[PDB]
Amino acid sequence: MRVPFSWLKAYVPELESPEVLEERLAGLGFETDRIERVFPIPRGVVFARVLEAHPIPGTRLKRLVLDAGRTVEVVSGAENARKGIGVALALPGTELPGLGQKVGERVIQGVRSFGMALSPRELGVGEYGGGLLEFPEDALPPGTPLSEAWPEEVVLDLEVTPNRPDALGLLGLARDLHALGYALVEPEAALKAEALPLPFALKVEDPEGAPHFTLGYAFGLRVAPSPLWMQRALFAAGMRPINNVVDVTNYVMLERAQPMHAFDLRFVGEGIAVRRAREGERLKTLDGVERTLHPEDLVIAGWRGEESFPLGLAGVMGGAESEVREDTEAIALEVACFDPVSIRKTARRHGLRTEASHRFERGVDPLGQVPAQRRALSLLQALAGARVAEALLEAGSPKPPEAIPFRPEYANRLLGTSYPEAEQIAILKRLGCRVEGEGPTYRVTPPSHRLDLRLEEDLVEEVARIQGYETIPLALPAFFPAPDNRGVEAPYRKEQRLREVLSGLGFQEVYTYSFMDPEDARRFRLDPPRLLLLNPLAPEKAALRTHLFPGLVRVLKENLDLDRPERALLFEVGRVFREREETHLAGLLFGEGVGLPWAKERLSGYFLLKGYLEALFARLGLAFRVEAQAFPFLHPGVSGRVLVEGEEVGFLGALHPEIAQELELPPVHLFELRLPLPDKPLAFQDPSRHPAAFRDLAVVVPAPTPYGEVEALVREAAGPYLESLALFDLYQGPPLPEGHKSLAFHLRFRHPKRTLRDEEVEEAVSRVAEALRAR
Amino acid sequence: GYQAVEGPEVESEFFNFDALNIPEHHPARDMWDTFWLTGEGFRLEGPLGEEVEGRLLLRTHTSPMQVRYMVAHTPPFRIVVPGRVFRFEQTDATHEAVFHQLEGLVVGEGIAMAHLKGAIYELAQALFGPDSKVRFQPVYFPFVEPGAQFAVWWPEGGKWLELGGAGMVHPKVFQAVDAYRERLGLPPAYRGVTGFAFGLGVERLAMLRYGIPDIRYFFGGRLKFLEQFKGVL
Amino acid sequence: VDVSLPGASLFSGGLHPITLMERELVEIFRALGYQAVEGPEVESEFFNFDALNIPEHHPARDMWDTFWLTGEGFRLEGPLGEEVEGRLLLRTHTSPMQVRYMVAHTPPFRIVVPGRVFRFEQTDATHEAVFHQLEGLVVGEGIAMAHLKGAIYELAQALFGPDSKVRFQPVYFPFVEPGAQFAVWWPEGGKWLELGGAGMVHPKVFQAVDAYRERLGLPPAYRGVTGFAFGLGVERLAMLRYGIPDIRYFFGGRLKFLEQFKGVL
Ligand SMILES: Nc1ncnc2c1ncn2[C@@H]1O[C@H](COP(=O)(O)OC[C@@H](N)Cc2ccccc2)[C@@H](O)[C@H]1O
Ligand SMILES: Nc1ncnc2c1ncn2[C@@H]1O[C@H](COP(=O)(O)OC[C@@H](N)Cc2ccccc2)[C@@H](O)[C@H]1O
Ligand SMILES: [Mg+2]
Repeated sequence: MRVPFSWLKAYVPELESPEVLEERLAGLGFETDRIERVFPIPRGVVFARVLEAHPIPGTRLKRLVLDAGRTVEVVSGAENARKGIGVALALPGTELPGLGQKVGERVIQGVRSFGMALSPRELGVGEYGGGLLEFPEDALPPGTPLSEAWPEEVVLDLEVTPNRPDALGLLGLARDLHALGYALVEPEAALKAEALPLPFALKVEDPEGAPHFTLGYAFGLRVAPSPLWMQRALFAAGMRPINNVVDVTNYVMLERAQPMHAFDLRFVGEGIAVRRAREGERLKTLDGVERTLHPEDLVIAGWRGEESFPLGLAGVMGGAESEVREDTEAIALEVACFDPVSIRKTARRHGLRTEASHRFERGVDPLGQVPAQRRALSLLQALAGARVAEALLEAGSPKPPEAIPFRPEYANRLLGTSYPEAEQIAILKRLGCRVEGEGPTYRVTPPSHRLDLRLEEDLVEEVARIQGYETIPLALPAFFPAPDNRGVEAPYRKEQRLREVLSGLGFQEVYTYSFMDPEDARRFRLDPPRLLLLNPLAPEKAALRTHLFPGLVRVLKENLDLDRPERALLFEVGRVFREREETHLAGLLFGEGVGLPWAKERLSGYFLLKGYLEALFARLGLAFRVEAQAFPFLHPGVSGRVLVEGEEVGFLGALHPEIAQELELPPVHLFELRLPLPDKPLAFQDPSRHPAAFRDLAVVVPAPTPYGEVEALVREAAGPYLESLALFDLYQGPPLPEGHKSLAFHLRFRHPKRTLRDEEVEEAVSRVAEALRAR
Repeated sequence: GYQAVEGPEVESEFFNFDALNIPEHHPARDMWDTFWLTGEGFRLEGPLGEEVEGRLLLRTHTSPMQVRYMVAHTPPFRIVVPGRVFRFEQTDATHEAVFHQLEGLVVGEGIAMAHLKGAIYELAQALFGPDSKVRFQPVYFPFVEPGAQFAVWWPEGGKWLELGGAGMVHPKVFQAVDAYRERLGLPPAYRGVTGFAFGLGVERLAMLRYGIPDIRYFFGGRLKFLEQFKGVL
Repeated sequence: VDVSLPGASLFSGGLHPITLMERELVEIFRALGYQAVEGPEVESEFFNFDALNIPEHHPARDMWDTFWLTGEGFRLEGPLGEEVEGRLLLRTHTSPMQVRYMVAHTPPFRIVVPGRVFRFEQTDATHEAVFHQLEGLVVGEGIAMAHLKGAIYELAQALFGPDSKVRFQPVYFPFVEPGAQFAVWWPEGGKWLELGGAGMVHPKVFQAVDAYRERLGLPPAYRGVTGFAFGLGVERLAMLRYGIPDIRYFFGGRLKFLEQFKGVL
């Protein structure tokens, strides 16, 4: 929201400077995004009045005869150019913002143009450029440099939060600076109205849409360009001056956050009817756009006999037809409070966001209408010399705000401050609140323009910001947390110790988007994503990852393409989405592997990834193992399910080659599990001092048999004193059955209280060999 | 004395917006550009392991956890909540669509703003300082009145850094909590207690701390970048 | 391929139980705003005994069976990196650090001090010559005993409980009046455990601190502030927690024992 320093200074005279202002506002809850200097006008540009405008035969240009002090001629192509207005004359020699080429005397078309009159774009005061600036013919003595009446200005780009809609009016902010102690100057709306009756009527057919609605009557209007200070102020605020009357509705809309529209009576007919639009009703809106209405759209219409026609779009924009122009002498003034949601709906329904729509959507003072009318009207009488009727057409009586209970002690208690009661009330009262009651709990009724003030806390936030957030001391609380909060951190911590262990084991951590390309559900042989986006960022991020590894693999690729890493080992922990949200952990290995760099050999591949895995659990104190399992995305044979201590979670294996190749990628090794991992609470156990019983043993079993069942059996029959069981070797083997293999098993035994008697050793050994292949 | 706890990335419109004083058709619902979801058979769990209903979405901020926690527990307490959040804006170098935030909530009888101020101050000191200080400006949030945005003094680089938002928990939020609690059969626990909460951008901070320039760098799984933080500790 | 086969024998590391217990105790106090700092194992008779209200020829000096040292060219550093004098020894408890810290810093503060201490007793299953303790000190204006009581209570809750509670009995220590020995309620095993000692820092200790500070040119900082300190046996606790039976087990570098705590976290 643009804030012209000098304009606001009109309501807050004792303002220090734009900088102190930015300061004061930041503290009140308004952040300045930018500050700017704006109306630089050379001595070259002066005020001139068009005495005559003669068009040049055979051309679309006019020769303008100007009174600039001494008479002078310029040639203009601008359409609004005509006798009877004041203009901005850039004399020859003037340097203008736009043209790096200096203004000069050019012979245009049989006529020598002494300089040129300017459009807002050219003078630099505005974006327009499609026509000359138009001034009251008598604004200044012909010749006086414009700068004299048009000084540069400073404009703050402010940020008005949705809770401060009253702030969309400069007067709204001025009421705050006032709360801080500044003097406040409310414009006095002087008005000389007449007793006469109003030449039209008002019918509010949809009161749900237009809760409060008023009409004013002004006639005997002399429509002309707005005085300079107003054109200045409006241009400064980012709006473009049209004519005194229109300009007034905009000025006031910016002053109080109350949009309003002046309708030429010529088009009203018998009266104004506020009603929903009839299906397929047409309206050529102000912007010159022809539009078709929807029946939900609240509209401002007129009627003649049995004719009902749309004049403008309620709260959003006025019709092109009824809009005020030079030839207007009487109008009806719309000043209302519309229903935000309808406006919102209607507004975004067509491609529109206007000064008015914006404010109506955010909220308008439910009782600002009538005072608003007195202001605009008074202004009208002054700038357009309007005759104003003393009566208004009013519709819908809105109810005032209620008293809010307020305890000064509570305020201090909540902020942790100690402001004296008196200081507090003084503040609320400065903000326009009524404070009744003797204490300790008071009856505080907020002004109606304050829609954000409903609860006692809203009231406290107030004493706070006015006194200043910086005035709240620093403290630290101390208390024994309620019991049920005791263990809380466990899970989080668990995950972190894990995350940490990995990076320490040698895994580079990675962060992957939680999105998924529905297409990969195919590319990677896996079921489809159970959750999809209604507003995907891209059709390639339209689903929610069901698996983590696809992403890792995908990362693998792009890395290869950017930098060429020989090997890579990494992991990632993230939330995948299936029936329920789940925390998964996957890791990917690739490359030559580990070993001597220079020295030839490497040791890598699947059994390397497993190596690490086993170590990791070894470190976590969890007993893990793998068993071959068929996995759609995993090359078989090299596929396997994972068994954390006693359980099935995730998988591990080599990436199925088919996919390996569908992607410019060589071989990759993976694994993906579900967290949290289960945990085995340690049961400490005394180790015995009596030396163990050592053994040499091998097993010959079919080439297909899985190491698993093997170890399993041997183990389950070893007996209760088997301290260790390892595998030092195996090979298929020439010296034995074509379809069987050999197994080097080192064995150890121990008895806690005493040493193991050989009687029990070569005895139990058999206990195994027996049911060993007895099976 | 704060404890770290986590929430779900896929939330219900109820916990993300409704619970916190955020309206459907008003300007508030319009500060967060949300990602709506669809799909069936997806089971969303409530604070107590119950199934909850509401249009599904991707948590827009971590605040929802303020509610899941308060429903499941009893004050007084201190929690902090790290979490990956999701927003629909266009990704530039200081803004992303997938980022993380850290939420903080302290509820108890007697809690005041000065405590929130103290809290934040201890954070600055801990990060930069003791030659560093804290900046609290009023701002608006539906779930906290008084609301505030806060900046920290970076003595080194010599500039103010806007870190996050905070405020005193809104009455309507406490109300919502108890109301849902009784709906679940639990007794009201937040009548007569006070509290403050805050939330900050983690990437915005990691960037300033570890000297990273492009926020987009985080989700760009490039090793050459990742490895640069190997020995950060 | 046979996937059920063993992978590449990769080394799986572990951490010593004392380190584990240390870490846990520390994380706990860290949450109450305490900071962990360490002292030297070789101390001066001054910091170990003199600084703390402990006399030379009286019954107090006689509660700790000390290890005296000899050797030259050994440089002992003071709180400020200055050389200090006194008969060398092996810190008998961690308390000396109470002093080195207070000399080097300004209140208010909260610290906790883990440390290997040394005593000359005979090694049994519940007593050793080389063990660790954890010292705690909180100094500030307004500090009272209820704070020391609260502190300890939060520790019990954090270790066992909330069905656990704290026991404070008066006891004597030269460096704290009021002195106290404290036990914790172990709801599980159902017995009281005597954990350590604590009390309100003795005036004479604050005195000593400032006196040495001025000797070093620093202004007095502990006039008019209060404080409590405590100290506990770590092995005594690790044993109860991780279910170990012989305290001698800790310094017995046996792997079969050490590895038993691999996944403690
Ligand atoms: N698109 C984006 N990319 C990265 N960081 C972003 C971001 N949008 C916001 N942030 C960071 O995330 C923080 C939180 O987002 P914002 O929408 O500002 O606050 C939202 C609340 N969760 C914070 C709060 C909690 C409790 C009480 C009051 C306020 C911001 O301070 C900002 O630093
Ligand atoms: N020989 C030994 N072996 C193992 N643990 C021992 C031990 N002698 C004592 N301890 C343990 O170490 C702890 C401290 O030893 P103790 O001599 O009792 O106290 C000595 C002080 N450092 C404790 C204290 C600090 C501050 C204020 C008051 C007291 C005892 O509680 C005990 O559990
Ligand atoms: Mg407010």
